[PDB]
Amino acid sequence: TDMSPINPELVQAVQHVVIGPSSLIVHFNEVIGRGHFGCVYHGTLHCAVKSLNVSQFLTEGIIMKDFSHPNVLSLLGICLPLVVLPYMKHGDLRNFIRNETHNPTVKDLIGFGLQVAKGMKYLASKKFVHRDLAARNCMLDEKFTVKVADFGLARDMYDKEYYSVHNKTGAKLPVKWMALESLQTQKFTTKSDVWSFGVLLWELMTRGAPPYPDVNTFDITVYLLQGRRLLQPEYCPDPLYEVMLKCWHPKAEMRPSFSELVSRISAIFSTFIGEHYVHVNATYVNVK
Ligand SMILES: O=C(Nc1cn2nc(Sc3nnc4ccccn34)ccc2n1)C1CC1
Ligand SMILES: [Cl-]
Repeated sequence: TDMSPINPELVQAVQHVVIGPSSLIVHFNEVIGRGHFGCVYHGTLHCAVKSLNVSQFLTEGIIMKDFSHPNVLSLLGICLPLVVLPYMKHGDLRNFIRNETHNPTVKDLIGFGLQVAKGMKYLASKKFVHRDLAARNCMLDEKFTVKVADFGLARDMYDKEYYSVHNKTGAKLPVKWMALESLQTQKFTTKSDVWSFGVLLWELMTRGAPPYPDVNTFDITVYLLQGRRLLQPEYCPDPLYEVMLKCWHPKAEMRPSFSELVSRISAIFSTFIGEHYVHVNATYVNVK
């Protein structure tokens, strides 16, 4: 790639994941939101219930139930195809930071970024590559705990705006979040998740501005290969921007591990005291 600029076994195994039919009330009248592979509804077990369009559904549930971490969205269970997830009071992280009625500080936003890094450190330790890390795909609960979501049976295209169709393969991909090598090969790794995490940090510090306005296709590759990266946000401290630049290192192997990112971001986080309010950039308001 160009990196220089130019079944009894499965049935017994799924017992601890399955929820009984009469121990789950799905409120189909109350719609939370729409995805490409299923609609999400309110439910009582209080939870979020995604109704999808069989062995793979059961298998995917077992793998997902094993992932347990405070910064990763847990699976409460499955039902037969219903995916029972914990309800996130404050919705997705992007809409939360964009909301004009919220008054985040620099500390708050770096804190959210640290939480995501902890979630990804856990997932990477399980050899799980996310492939679509972005603020829209993380969620926020009633204690403002950030949960990396949009994986396993919860995987979807929740905002169709930010997925572009590759002209040869037809795969709808989040090109603005993708590593330079993934744009060229459509292969994903933990090191490409790190690139995406860098873009997510940029989203946090811009309070949810779209990365690279008007560069929406795989021609982002040409743009990047001119020798470009996302600019430093006005309220992004210098050390955090240095971290973003490390996340976007041309060589995948030279990018920091999520372990390293948790370390570095924890240090930067600890220097702030909640005195710097982050305001939205006038040139990004209403921009898609
Ligand atoms: O909408 C609200 N709460 C809410 C919505 N969901 N949606 C899901 S489904 C799902 N899984 N991963 C993602 C990633 C991004 C979007 C959806 N995702 C799971 C829990 C949940 N809680 C509150 C009213 C603001
Ligand atoms: Cl602050």
